[PDB]
Amino acid sequence: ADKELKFLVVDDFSTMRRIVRNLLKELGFNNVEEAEDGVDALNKLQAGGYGFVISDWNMPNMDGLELLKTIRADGAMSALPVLMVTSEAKKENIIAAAQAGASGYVVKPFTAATLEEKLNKIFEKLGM
Ligand code: BEF
Ligand code: BEF
Ligand SMILES: [Mn+2]
Ligand SMILES: [Mn+2]
Repeated sequence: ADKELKFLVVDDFSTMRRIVRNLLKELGFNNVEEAEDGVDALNKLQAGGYGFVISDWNMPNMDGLELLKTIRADGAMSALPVLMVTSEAKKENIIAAAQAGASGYVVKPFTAATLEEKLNKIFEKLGM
């Protein structure tokens, strides 16, 4: 994928954002911004430029399922890749997110290999 692709990484806790930012760096993506909830995220996204979203689920103000839904229902960003990265591991949660249009779904805790594999699966599916 284009190493200039701009990422938005969303989670209400810094620890996970920091893990993801560093992994993306390892992979060669340095264009990376962070948000703390779904509202914060939409704000940054509306500022334009983003090519990929990685997002947590449980967050105040707007959770990640709502953020995913919002993104997919906006005409300007409806096809934006959205990778869920979350502690929610129940099959019903995965169904809900998949049905809502998730590009992928990774369960915390995750290894560096898992994140890289799931990211690449999305690249390949979208011809990126
Ligand atoms: F807070 Be997340 F859903 F792990
Ligand atoms: F927008 Be969803 F994928 F129906
Ligand atoms: Mn924090
Ligand atoms: Mn959270």
